[PDB]
Amino acid sequence: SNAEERRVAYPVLRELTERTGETSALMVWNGNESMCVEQIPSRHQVKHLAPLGARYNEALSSSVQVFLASENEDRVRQLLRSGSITLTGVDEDAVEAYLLRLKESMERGWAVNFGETSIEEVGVASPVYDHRGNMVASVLIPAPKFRVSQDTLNSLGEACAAAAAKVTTRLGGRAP
Repeated sequence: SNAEERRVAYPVLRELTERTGETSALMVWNGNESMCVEQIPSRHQVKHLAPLGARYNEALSSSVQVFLASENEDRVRQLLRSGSITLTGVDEDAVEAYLLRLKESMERGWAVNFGETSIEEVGVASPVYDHRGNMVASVLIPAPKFRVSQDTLNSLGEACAAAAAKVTTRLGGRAP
């Protein structure tokens, strides 16, 4: 599964982890979950973040935000109100804020989870595209909150977006 993506991403994730000192992961979307299919561990991990096969269905999960940006709005609505993707106190305006948060991530180039699914974990993620412009994967940098400030976070995000752009380029892909 996801063979070319995995192959092209591996050297880029290895490079990303040597530059950030943090875990790098390639995520794929199955429609209601983000799944880790390839990862390089932090040179100093405490808790093992984004281990292979890990599945994420919290709305505020960076990886999950990136993929939901590729869905139709109404599909995002259905996933939240069904409980397939979990979010604290969903209502019209929480959903609307979340949808705007999705668009902002596309324009920033990365989504952000700043201790928002778990008080001791942070994350940034960026989309990977194929040659037809389909979003096919995303790159995730998870890290422990204690060592990552908002500033470090912004720097990880840029790194994440740069790495995702390298994978896209190497797939013959082009962004939106």
